[PDB]
Amino acid sequence: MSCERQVDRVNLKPCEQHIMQRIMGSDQQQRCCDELNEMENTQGCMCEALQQIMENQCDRLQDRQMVQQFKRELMSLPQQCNFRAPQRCDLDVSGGRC
Amino acid sequence: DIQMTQSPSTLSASVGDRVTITCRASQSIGTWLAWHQQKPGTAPKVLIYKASNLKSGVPSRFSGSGSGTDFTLTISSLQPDDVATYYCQQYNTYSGTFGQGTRVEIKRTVAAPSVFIFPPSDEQLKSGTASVVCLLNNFYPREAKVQWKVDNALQSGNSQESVTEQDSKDSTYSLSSTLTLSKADYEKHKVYACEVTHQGLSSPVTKSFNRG
Amino acid sequence: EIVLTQSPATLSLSPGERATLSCRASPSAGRFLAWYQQRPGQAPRLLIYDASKRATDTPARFSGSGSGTDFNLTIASLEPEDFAVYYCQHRSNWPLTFGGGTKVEIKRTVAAPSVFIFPPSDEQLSGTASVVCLLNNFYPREAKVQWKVNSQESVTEQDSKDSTYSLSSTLTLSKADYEKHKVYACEVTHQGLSSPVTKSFNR
Amino acid sequence: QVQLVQSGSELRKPGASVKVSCKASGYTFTKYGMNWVRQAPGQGLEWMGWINTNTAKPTYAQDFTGRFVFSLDTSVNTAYLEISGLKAEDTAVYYCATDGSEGSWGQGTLVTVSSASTKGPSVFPLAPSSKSTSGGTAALGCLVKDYFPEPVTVSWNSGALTSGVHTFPAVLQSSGLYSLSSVVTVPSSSLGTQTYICNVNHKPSNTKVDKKVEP
Amino acid sequence: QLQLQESGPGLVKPSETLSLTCTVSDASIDTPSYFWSWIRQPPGKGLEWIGSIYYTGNKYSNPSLKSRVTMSVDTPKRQFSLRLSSVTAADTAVYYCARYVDYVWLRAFDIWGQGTRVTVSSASTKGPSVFPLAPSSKSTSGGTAALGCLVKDYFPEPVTVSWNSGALTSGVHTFPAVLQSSGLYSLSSVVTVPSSSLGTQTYICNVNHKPSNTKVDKKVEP
Repeated sequence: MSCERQVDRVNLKPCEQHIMQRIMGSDQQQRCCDELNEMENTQGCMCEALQQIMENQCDRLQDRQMVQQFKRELMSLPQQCNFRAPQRCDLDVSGGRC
Repeated sequence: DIQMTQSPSTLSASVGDRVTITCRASQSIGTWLAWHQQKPGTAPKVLIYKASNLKSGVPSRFSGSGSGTDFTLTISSLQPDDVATYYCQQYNTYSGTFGQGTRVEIKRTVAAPSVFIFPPSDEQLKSGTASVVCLLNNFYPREAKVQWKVDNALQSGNSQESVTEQDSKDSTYSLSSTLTLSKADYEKHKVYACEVTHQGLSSPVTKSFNRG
Repeated sequence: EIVLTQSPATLSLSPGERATLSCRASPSAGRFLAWYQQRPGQAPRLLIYDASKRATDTPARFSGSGSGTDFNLTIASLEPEDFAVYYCQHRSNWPLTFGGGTKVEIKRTVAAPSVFIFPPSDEQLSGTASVVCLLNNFYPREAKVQWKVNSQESVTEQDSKDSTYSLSSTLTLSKADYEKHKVYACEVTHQGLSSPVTKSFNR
Repeated sequence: QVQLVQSGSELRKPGASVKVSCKASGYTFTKYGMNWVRQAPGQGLEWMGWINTNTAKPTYAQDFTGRFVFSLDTSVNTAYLEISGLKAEDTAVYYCATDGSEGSWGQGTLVTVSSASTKGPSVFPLAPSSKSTSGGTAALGCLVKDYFPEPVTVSWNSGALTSGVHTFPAVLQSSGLYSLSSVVTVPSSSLGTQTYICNVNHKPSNTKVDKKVEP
Repeated sequence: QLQLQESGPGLVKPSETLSLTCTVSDASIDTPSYFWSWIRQPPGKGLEWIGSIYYTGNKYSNPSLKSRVTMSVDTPKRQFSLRLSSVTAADTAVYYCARYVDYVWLRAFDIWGQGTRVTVSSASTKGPSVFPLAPSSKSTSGGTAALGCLVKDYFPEPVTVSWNSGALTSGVHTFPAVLQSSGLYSLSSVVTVPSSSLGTQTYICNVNHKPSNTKVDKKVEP
């Protein structure tokens, strides 16, 4: 399927809630990777998923300091699931136009 | 580099009118825009954040909308105390630059100036300087002319002007012109006159005093 | 929230034997359980994390296993460096809790205690005399110190790379009671010795 | 209640340095970054950059690189702006600001750069004319002359008289000193019976002058 | 290759607040998925987690200690701190600082600090007195001779003893401290050496008592 369609299939709320808990100071982290596992391919279409996690939470990001902290968590999320981090995630541009 | 083009640089409108200020970005900034209000002499106040969210304490007639590149700030019913300069501002990751600003003034009925002339004080004359002050009070529009005449001689370069901000209630302007002369020059002549030309006066009004 | 009931202190085990460690979580801890190694006087060292996933710089003899509620830590080939207290740790839920700790001991040859004696050395100058007996590298922790010329204080060293404990017996006397007798005997009944050993000094 | 309180006005000579403080309260200081905005007299707002209040890493717009340094002290909830090699064109009001729903503006800090020194004003009365409109309004005022630097504050009757008061912007005289006038329109019949006093305050020189204005 | 070093007083009076600071040597405070944590271990007991804190202030603490636990993070200074209020005798423990890693495949403390011993007490700090223990005492029987030093009348714990400035580390036995009836600790550190070595090598014991900041070196002679 197209990258936009694969992301729409899975429920990214555990991923968004896991990142937001760390930013703002049952197992969301396991469920996030469990929901990210229900994809045709993780090495690919992962950047669109990572961007969509930030897109669904932009209204709760107040300034660029919060956005920068959110980006750091997103780029570390693949390592949290024992995945491979993609090498072309353009989160900076997408985080400034949401 | 993202450019912030605020469309109305200056804007005049009547009380109770709908006023729209537009900010247009060279490329998408996606809801990362704020609207600020600054009155002269005072710090700016935030009106809108996230391009549509009213800040606390802001009157409900203020409104923001838009996303991407096009944003508008709307005043549903312009009030006399809305006279200020309005700025859009992106606050995305890359930049925080402001727009060029929109100066808002109130269009009201024509009011003739009230003219007063003040002779130099005795205390100042002891210092060797004479200051003659002409006051124009509560006139509209802003355009006014003040001519200094000493013994019916036009003065050039001897005066400095100063205009007050538009009144937050009366929507009017006030002007003060100070004619500065040395003490020796002051007592060489006896008639000091202030001729004032304004749209609200059918004929120019001259205020004068006899001293010096 | 989650209680971590560990197995009791594992008995002394000879090198080359099989040592198993049990940890139980009353609510299921899932995959998130870790094992720590702590030698005496040392910070705990991470040994195993998750399930059967050994950490870096961890010898192959160490392995982990277990489902959510039951966990096992096994040392296949016991070595004298394995003497440590082992703790199980979980982070299934945010309240983090540790296990009670299972201290393992190493059974080695019965060995024999080397004995030395130290007289007081110019600390009576505030006059107190401390006489010390050094028992070096004996295996069986049971040992007797008899101070024949009763207030002796005794401190014992823990296990080692030779797995033999060391005992120090300090005899504190005052200077007036230090000059009472010229002979200060130190007799140890080791039960791993052929016969009791006596070490003495004069004056 | 989010509040950003900045340090007071400063007067500096060319080539010197200034350090503006901005103290934050009513919110978690490390939650949002701190912005810095400069406003030259009569001009718009220029964004200078921001500082990450969590990592202390500053980011500068190009026009404010080199001589402008952002710093902070989290234990006191204060952000600092330090400008070195001051020039006359650096004379402006400097604001600290935060973004978002809790975003706010500092009251601003006026940094004046000049070779001239502080000088208190002289106050002269603008006495009302004897030929005043009986039954109508009459005008009186005071002239606050030859002071530096800015600002000068003028109140009437210890602030009790505010209606009809106009205080004009200061004008920079060719002598290098500022001078403004403050006027108020009062009932003609009130003169003589009522005493009008102008309260002139020049904080930079710490001079308070009260001048009675009578015909 | 990061390292954690904890600092703070070793003596806390019973009514006061214990404060400790750990310094990260990698600028990894800002790094995601790392929770900077504290773990304590009373003597004669096991480990007890007391809390963990994120660089954003997102924190979790032991439920039985949360009311008295305060934590903070100073990202630019590479430091995080623990404040423990209303200390009791039960708060006497060795306090460790560790880095908790939050992965789905790793939820553990990968690196620990050296550990600071904190004892709560109303008594004042007192440094140690060091006395030698003569080797053989004029009688050599075997081929190996033993010598040591007695570290007496110090408070509070701990005391570190090294021999020959750490050059001599084999055969060294430093026995656990014992508490005397006077309220002051004491221990003995001994080391066995070949008997042919006496008179050619000098044995100096190095005693460090960080609570009193006292350093004393005593040489032992036949």
